[PDB]
Formats: sequence, C-alpha cells, structure tokens
Amino acid sequence: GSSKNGRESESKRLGVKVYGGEMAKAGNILVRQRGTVHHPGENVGIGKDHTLYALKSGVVVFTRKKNDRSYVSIKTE
Amino acid sequence: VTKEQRRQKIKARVRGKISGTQEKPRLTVFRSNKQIYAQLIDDIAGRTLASASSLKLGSKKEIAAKVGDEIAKAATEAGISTVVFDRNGYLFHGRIKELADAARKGGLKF
Amino acid sequence: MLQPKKTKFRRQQKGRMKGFAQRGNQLSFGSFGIKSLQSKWITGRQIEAARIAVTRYMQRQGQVWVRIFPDKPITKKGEGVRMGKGKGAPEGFVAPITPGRIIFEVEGVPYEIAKEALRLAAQKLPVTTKFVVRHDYDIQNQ
Amino acid sequence: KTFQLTGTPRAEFGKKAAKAIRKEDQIPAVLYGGKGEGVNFIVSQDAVRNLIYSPEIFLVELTVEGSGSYKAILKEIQFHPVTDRIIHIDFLQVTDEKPVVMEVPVVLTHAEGVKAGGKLSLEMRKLKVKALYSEIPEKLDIDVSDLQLGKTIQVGELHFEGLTLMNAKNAVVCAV
Amino acid sequence: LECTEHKESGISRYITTKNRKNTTQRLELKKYNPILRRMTLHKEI
Amino acid sequence: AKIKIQQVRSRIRCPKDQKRTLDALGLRKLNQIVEHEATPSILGMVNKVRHLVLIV
RNA sequence: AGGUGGUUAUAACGUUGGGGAUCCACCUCUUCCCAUCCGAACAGAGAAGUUAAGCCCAACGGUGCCGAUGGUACUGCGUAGUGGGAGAGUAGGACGCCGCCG
RNA sequence: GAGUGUAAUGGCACAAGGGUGCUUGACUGGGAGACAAACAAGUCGCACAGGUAGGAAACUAGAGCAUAGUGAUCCGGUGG
RNA sequence: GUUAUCAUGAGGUAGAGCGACUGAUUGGAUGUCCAGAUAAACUCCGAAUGCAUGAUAAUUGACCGAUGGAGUGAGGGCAUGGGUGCUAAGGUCCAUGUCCGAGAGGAGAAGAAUCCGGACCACCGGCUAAGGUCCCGAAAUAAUUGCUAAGUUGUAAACGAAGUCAAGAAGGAUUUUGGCAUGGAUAAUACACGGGCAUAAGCAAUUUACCGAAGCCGUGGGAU
Ligand SMILES: [K+]
Ligand SMILES: [K+]
Ligand SMILES: [Mg+2]
Ligand SMILES: [Mg+2]
Ligand SMILES: [Mg+2]
Ligand SMILES: [Mg+2]
Ligand SMILES: [Mg+2]
Ligand SMILES: [Mg+2]
Ligand SMILES: [Mg+2]
Ligand SMILES: [Mg+2]
Ligand SMILES: [Mg+2]
Ligand SMILES: [Mg+2]
Ligand SMILES: [Mg+2]
Ligand SMILES: [Mg+2]
Ligand SMILES: [Mg+2]
Ligand SMILES: [Mg+2]
Ligand code: NA
Ligand code: NA
Ligand code: NA
Ligand code: NA
Repeated sequence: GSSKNGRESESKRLGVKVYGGEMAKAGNILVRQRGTVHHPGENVGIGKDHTLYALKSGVVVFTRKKNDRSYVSIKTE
Repeated sequence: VTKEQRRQKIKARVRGKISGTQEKPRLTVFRSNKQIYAQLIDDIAGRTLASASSLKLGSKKEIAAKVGDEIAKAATEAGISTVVFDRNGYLFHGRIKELADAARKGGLKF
Repeated sequence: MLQPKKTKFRRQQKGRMKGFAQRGNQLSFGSFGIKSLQSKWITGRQIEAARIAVTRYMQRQGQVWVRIFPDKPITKKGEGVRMGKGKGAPEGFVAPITPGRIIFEVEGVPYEIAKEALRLAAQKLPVTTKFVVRHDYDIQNQ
Repeated sequence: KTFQLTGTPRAEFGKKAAKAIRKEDQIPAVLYGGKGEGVNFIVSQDAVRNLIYSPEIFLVELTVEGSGSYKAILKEIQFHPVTDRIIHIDFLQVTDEKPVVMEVPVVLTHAEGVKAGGKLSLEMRKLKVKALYSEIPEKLDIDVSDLQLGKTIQVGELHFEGLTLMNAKNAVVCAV
Repeated sequence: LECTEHKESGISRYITTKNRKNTTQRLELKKYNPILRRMTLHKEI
Repeated sequence: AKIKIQQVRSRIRCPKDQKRTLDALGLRKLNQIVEHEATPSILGMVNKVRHLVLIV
C-alpha cells in the first residue's frame, strides 16, 4: 500500500499579457510562451525563452495569416 | 529539386531580412540565360520606382556592368541612394556581382 | 471476457455520464434490438450472460451483435483497507452507457422469436430496456 | 410510387418555436434543392405516418400551403434518441434536369437448383442508384437460376436499365 | 570531468568551464583585455 | 423617457454580482422605487436582476 | 508566354488539349571566375538547334479546400421559463481576385 | 508520419533538423521598461561608449529550440 | 472602486469527431474496401460563461497611499464542476457562489446553515412574503371543471396484474403514449397526515377575497 506518485513542479504563469487593442510602452512583455505559439511581427522582438516584447510604443495588434499562423505587432504613429 | 523550388527556398531566406522603404529601396535582379534585369521596389507601396535591363542595350559579365550603371542613372535622377541589394536566390558571383559593383561604384550605396 | 488487448494507462478517473446517447441509437446491422433507458456501467460478466441467453434461443439460425465494448478499467480497495494510500486492486473493465444506446442487435429470425430472445437477455442486465424494430421492416415478409 | 403530403407555413424558428410545434403533434420540415431558397413548413405525425414507417418507397408529391406545390424525395429523418419519434424532416426537391442518388429495395425473385440448403440469402438489402426521378424502379428484381453451389452475384455484374449502380461496386449482392 | 578554467594575460581574467578529459590541451582564446583595451591571447593557468 | 424600478425580493442569498448590480441601480431596501433614463446600459442592469425587481 | 508584391487554397493539386514572331526555357562546351565522386547541381563561355518538358492560355467538379438554412447537442440566469447556440452531415460554391514595371 | 545529447510538453521548412569555410560576442562599461511576486530570491530586455568575428552589403553575435542539472549566512583558501 | 452597455483581443472546457493524429475497437466483403463506434494524460473542430483593455452611464460614496492598533492562520452546511471512495457515508480533498460561524423574526410539529426575511426604541394602527384559510390554530365547510375508492393521500426497485380515465394506431380482438391508483413493501418499551378527523377537509387546474414576519408603510422619540 503506497503511491509511486506525488510529484509536481511550479507553474510558470505563461500566456498573453497585453491583449490586442491595448497600449504598450517600449520594453513591455506581451506574451510568455514555450516556443513560438505567437510570432514576432513589426516592432516586436523575441527573447531567449521566446518572450515577445515591444521594441516601440504603440497599439498591440494580433493577426492570423497563412496556415493560421499568428503574428504580434505594434502599430505606431 | 527542379531549378526553381530551390530558388524560391533561397529567395524567401533572403527576404526574411531584406525589404524596401521610401528610403533605402530594394534593389532586385533577375538573371535569364541571355539577358539581365534590375528593379528598384518600394515594398510598403508595392510599386517599382526605377528599372534597367539589357534587352534593348562583350561576354555576359561585360554587359552586366552597363545594366549596373544604367540603374544608377535612373535612381540618380529620382533621388535614391543607400539602396539594399537582395540576391533573389542568386549566389553573389559572376554577372550578379558585376551589376552590384557597378551600382555601388556609381551613386548608390548598394 | 471482452476487454482491450492492451491499454496505454492502467487506471482511469471515474467520469460522468451526462445526457442521451447521440451515437449508436439507431439499428444498422439487424432488424431488432434492445436499447437502454438508464445510464449505468455494464460489466463484461453481465454482457456474457446476456449474450449466451439470447444465442441459446433462436436455436442456431441468426446472428447477434454486441454494440458496446468495455474499455474502462475499474478498481476496488477491499476489506480492512482504510481510505487513502492510492488506488485499489484492479477489477476488470466496464462499458458506460447512456439512455438511447442500443446494446444487442439480432437478425435472421421472425418477429416473435426475436422479441422473446432479447427479453431473456434484457433480464440479465442491470438497466431497464426497450424493444426496437427498424422502421423499414416488413411484417408481411419474414 | 407516389405519396400525397401537405403542410402549413412555418414562421418562427429556434428552441422555443420548435418545442411548441411538437406540442401539437407536428413536425418541423424543410425543402431545398437546385434553384431557389428553401421552404420552411409544418407537417403532422398522422400525415407522414405511412410515408416513413413502411417497407416501400415513394416519390412525394408535396403541396406546401401558402408557398406552392413541388415534387420531393425523402433525404433525412431526425429521430429522438429515446422515444424514437420523428422530430425533423428535410425533403430534397427533384426535377427532370439532373440525376439523383437514391436507394431502392432489391428483391431476390425461383432459387437456383436444389440450392445448398435453405440459404437463398439476401445480403445487400438496398442499392444506391442515380438517375432521373422518373426512371427509378419500385423494385430491383433478380432471376437466380445458375450456380447452385457456392456462388455470389456482385453489384458490378448486373445491368438493369438506364440506371447507374453507385452502390459500392465489387461488393456482394447475393450469395449461396 | 567538467571543471573550472581561468584564462589569463591589474591583470585580465576570464572564468569558464571545459571537459578536462575531452579538451586535454590548455585553452588559448583571444579575448578583450580591458586594461589595454584591445584583444589579446588568454591562456589557461 | 424615464422608467421606475421597484425592488420586490430580498437580496439575502444572492450572488455578489447581483448584489452589486442593485447598488449600481441605487436599490438598497425592499419596496424602494428608483427612477432612471431607459438607456441600453440601465436596461442591461434591470435584465440582470429581473427576478428581483419590478417595472412600475 | 517575363519580374516583383497583397489577399489564411473559393487561390492549391491534378487531367485533357494549344503555344514559338520576340520572351522564358531546355540546349552546346568547360580555356577563365567558381564547384562536386561527376559542369548532375552552382559558375562561366554561346546561339548551333528544338515547344518534347517546365512555363502561360482554354476547357474539366476529378483529389483537396470553402460551405449554408433548418433541426439537434451543450450552456448563462432561473426554477419551466428566459437569453446564447455548436460539431457532423445535407443543399450548394469554387479551376482565383487585386497592384506596380518591361 | 524522422530529427532536435537527456523526461514530458510546446515549438521548428526562410527550418530551431543536416553539412562545410572562417572564427571566439561562452565580449569590457551596462539595464529605458516589464513579467512574476509574503520576504529572501527568479525571469525577459535596453540606449550608447570601447574593441572584435562572419559578410559584397544589409546586418547578426553579451553562449546553447525553450522549460530541470541545485544550497543562504557565518568561517576559511587563492588572484588583483 | 463597482455594475451595465458598446468596441477590441487571446482561448481549447462542455459538446462533437475519429479514412485529422495516437491508443483502443464491432461486423462484413476480403494488405484494399463498405458500414459501426471510443478516450483525464486523443484533437481536423468548438460554444455558453468567465478574463483583459478603452469609452459612456449609474452608483451614500463603496477604492488607494502613508502611518498608530489588532484579531485570525481547528472551520462548517447547501447548490454547481470535479478527484477519491463503492456514482457509499452527517466521508474526504480542491474550485465557484451562498448562508451558519458572528443572525433574531415567519413557514416547515419539534431541526445551526431548506423556503421567506437582515432586529435603533415604543404603539391594543395598516399592507404584504414564504406558506395557508373544517377544528386544536389566524383566515373560504369559497366558486368552477375533471381524476382517485386505495384513507391512496392530507409528511423504494427489478418484476406482475392492467383497476380506472383521456387521446390515438392497425385490423369483438391486439396495442401505443399520457394521468391517478394496486401487489412486490419487511423485528424487537406503543403508534403516527403533529393530532382530531376528512371521500374532500385528497390530487390536478383556473379565479377572487382574506390570513400571515421584528419585511414595508403610518404615528411619536433618539443616535451616528
Ligand atoms: K411534516
Ligand atoms: K390583507
Ligand atoms: Mg506544470
Ligand atoms: Mg445554426
Ligand atoms: Mg528596470
Ligand atoms: Mg467530452
Ligand atoms: Mg465521445
Ligand atoms: Mg497552523
Ligand atoms: Mg488550518
Ligand atoms: Mg464533512
Ligand atoms: Mg465528493
Ligand atoms: Mg472532518
Ligand atoms: Mg451572515
Ligand atoms: Mg379560526
Ligand atoms: Mg423502542
Ligand atoms: Mg424596519
Ligand atoms: Na499535489
Ligand atoms: Na436554458
Ligand atoms: Na455546423
Ligand atoms: Na481514432
């Protein structure tokens, strides 16, 4: 009578942080992800852990394209 | 696998970083068996700003210089410098290099 | 006894049967069948007893179909074992069914024999059932 | 081969409208095909009782009140999971312009020789056929007077009329 | 078998690791000498 | 262009969201009447607590 | 009959025919730039030859792709009512639509 | 439907998968702004100055497809 | 700060599906094909709700910073989504609400959390909620239409016989879906509609009036 289980690790709080429509300052973290679930578009950079962050200030836009690939970009002025 | 699937594969690798704006327009070259062409393109607009070719104008490498120079004069009048040179799936060699060298030697920072 | 040849996992969480069956509520193979009116786990021992009963009738002329397969593992702790300390000893497999799901299909026999043969099989089952005849059937040709 | 059906107009749609319709022992129904939009209407359980619960097939001559008159065939019947009662029907409009696939009963009309012993077995009870609606038989007769031993007549090895056997050729339509 | 390494030649030092059973020769890499403000060769000690 | 709303059921054992909707309407006591302009924002508040209020 | 973009294939794939004014292509040879075991690829040097193939045009619902209306499942609130409403399948659509340059 | 040294999951075709040529950015001085969050800790990322590598150039490089491979303070050792 | 509306955004649950993958799987013709079908650790698909941002509206003001003082860190019931257990437990472990805790009043005969309802004080005033109106016990032996014959009722099943009422189907017989009853129905100090007792004073339906709380209103008097 025993269990060989009982283990788990801490969750990483991953996901979208700034949604489409909101305003971002340069440097703001937009998406925490494993791999490129979302892809960097215009004015958006990618970190070592595939973190998506804003290179310029503006409006966050999501956009689906060929093969339902999602891109994240910043719309400036 | 058919002389074009590889070229399109190389084309998209070059286009992953090279594009054109109103400033620094893209310099694009197409090499046929007999001729050679060039084009200045504004990707945001989508329209061509200038062009040159040897259809209506020495070995083939000796004729790419004239194309590489005639594209400079066309851009010199329109007020273009510091273009960006894309390979278009072409190895930087031979005729294509002479076209790039002539464009750089003129008024463009190709 | 009807059970998977192999499984990917040894244990399974006890799920939840929610509504009426939306698949397997229509006869496809035979002309007569029995359909459940309750949601319940059906064991392999229950199915074997019912199938032997219906096959014993109709002599040796006709074909019987089992339209459910028990693929859900279940466990049981046993006597003198307190709550906790993990899952219990394995106890075979069951098939969960919802109201409307057809269990036994019969073909090759006249109307009256089929009605009686599936009545004996339904009396070995833990759920109340209902006789169904296919709507394209002809009473004047059997 | 022909059935007479009529139906009342249907206006409201949705969960509330349909549930109230069947409270009067009615069935929601639609008709569509070829040119023109569909028609929403209401039939009754008594009216369609002999159209569906039957070993026969018919070319429905449908007269929807308030809209017009058409010709149609049964396409889809929706049954309740537990009560086995009809809850929805859609009729496909048929015209004399292009064929339409439908399945007609096939009848094994004496048996070949002494036969292998009470076999005379009808396996494939229905066969898909595409043709003009006025060329589809009420039945698919077969004469069986050869190979009393172990034999089978396939779907491909048969030619009836200006029909088209789409019923999954290289299959088996009778045996023994 | 992966140990610390200290490349040398105030003085300029760089700390790094290497497998002492795979790379058996002393490490010699060109690095930026802050004191001289130019690249020089740093060898393992 | 106005509309009068009366509370007729208690707010005991109601979800916090419904309790907060009555506050946004101004209702804090049984049988109390409030008056408002019948705009789409106010109408969505009444529709959320329709089982608790009356239009009078 | 070319180059280069936009639109998430209704755009793709495929099938059967047509095309050589000029273009694109296959094509001929490796002394040179450059390359692999091999000028097959990549590169250079030519126009002696062909439309056979890629390529473009017409027609085709063939494989994929898009897809209703109605009905149903599910569900928020609420204790039968009041709102939201799939997936699958069926009628159908579709052999692209737009810019710039030569 | 393979691979990605190593569990699982997510990702990867312009490949992040496989080859070669040259190389040491597995840089010195750095942290606008964010994620995460009892605290202690953790995570992603500048601008530009100095000097490099690859490249025709544009450009990329402050280690590795990502997420585990760990241990405070006190007390001692070594180099400036 | 909150709630509603509008705009914008990212989802992979419920459901569904399986020639869209992996695993599992039924019957046929014969790896090929035709049907049938499954999953917490399957997904070609995919809601309702919820979540984030902005604007407008309403909102007794409900939010935040600094700084003085705390207590708490044994919870519990119910509903919904689940794991575990035996689809046991007034069981156990989470999530979302709610109430008891720290909450009196009314109904339920008598019950911490079921139904109604949040008690400033007084009153020999009035209107209502849940639930009721033959008597104990406040208010209809009220009106109208059916059902039940079992005192069922007024506060369990597989399986029999179909006792009776309504609406049909096929063609006196069979049968289908509803409604109410009947057998199955079962231990130990004496038993239960709470009791009397009722053939309606039971059940279903519609209608009016009335009764009913510390709820609301009225009158007087205080407080923050
Ligand atoms: K009671
Ligand atoms: K009163
Ligand atoms: Mg985790
Ligand atoms: Mg719909
Ligand atoms: Mg900072
Ligand atoms: Mg499910
Ligand atoms: Mg399923
Ligand atoms: Mg403690
Ligand atoms: Mg505790
Ligand atoms: Mg408990
Ligand atoms: Mg539980
Ligand atoms: Mg306890
Ligand atoms: Mg309380
Ligand atoms: Mg009295
Ligand atoms: Mg006793
Ligand atoms: Mg009061
Ligand atoms: Na745990
Ligand atoms: Na609902
Ligand atoms: Na759909
Ligand atoms: Na499957």
